[PDB]
Amino acid sequence: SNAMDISVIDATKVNTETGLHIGESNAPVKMIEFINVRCPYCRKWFEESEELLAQSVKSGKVERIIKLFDKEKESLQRGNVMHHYIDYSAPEQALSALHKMFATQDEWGNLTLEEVATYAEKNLGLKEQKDATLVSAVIAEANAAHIQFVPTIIIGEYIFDESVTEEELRGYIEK
Repeated sequence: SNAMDISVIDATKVNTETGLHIGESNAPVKMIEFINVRCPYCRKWFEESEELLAQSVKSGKVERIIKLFDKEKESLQRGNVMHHYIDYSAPEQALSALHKMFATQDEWGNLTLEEVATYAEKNLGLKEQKDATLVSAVIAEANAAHIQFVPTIIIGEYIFDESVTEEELRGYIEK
């Protein structure tokens, strides 16, 4: 859906500190991604951008800052559980985990919250490690920036979502 109001969102209120960092810390282009791993629109964003972002990260052009936004909507609460199995100490492994979570989204996305935890543990081999401060920091940051929906992707003043084309994404990265 057309939901964001890019005019209401305040891209000056987001930061490149909180969240999962993928790529070089000194990469010039900072890509901020508010996502929830149960969201199918976030799934679309992740799959359609996978190759371009992997190359951009590898080439040193882009650093991604992935902000796992725990959400209130009943369905997305399943994603919240998964967000707490992310190992922030091992970013490359965390990105791999996000990829597996998205690939299995329909399998765990419709389970009870307790069963999502069991799936993370038994089916994905993950360990619970909620960082309450980080979780709250992402919610507070989204609130400051008037970001209610996912995915919300921000590069500087440019605010977009899963509807972005790969040509448009290249355009935003290149300026």
